[PDB]
Amino acid sequence: ASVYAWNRKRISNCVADYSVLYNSASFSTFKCYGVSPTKLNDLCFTNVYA
Amino acid sequence: MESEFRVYSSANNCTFEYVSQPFLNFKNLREFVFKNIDG
Ligand SMILES: *[C@@H]1O[C@H](CO)[C@@H](O)[C@H](O)[C@H]1NC(C)=O
Repeated sequence: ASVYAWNRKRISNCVADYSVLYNSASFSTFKCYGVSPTKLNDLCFTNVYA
Repeated sequence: MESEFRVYSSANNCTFEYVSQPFLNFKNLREFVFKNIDG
């Protein structure tokens, strides 16, 4: 989507494997604010907004 | 043939969606208990 009309996808009731994203070489920025990437694959959240 | 759904008019802000396997002279007896404890 365009930045004025940015797409928001609500992610619920599944298993979120963040190590697949973190260990990818295809991403230039993976800057996490408020949490570290190593404990993302352990912690649990109510909803994920993408 | 089921061709009439008139239960709502709108759906604005969804927090949770869950699609599952179907639960289901009178021949069947269905007992259900619904509880709201700690969310
Ligand atoms: C809920 O819906 C209304 C109208 O559809 C919208 O204005 C409001 O921002 C929504 N709130 C949330 C938290 O999504």
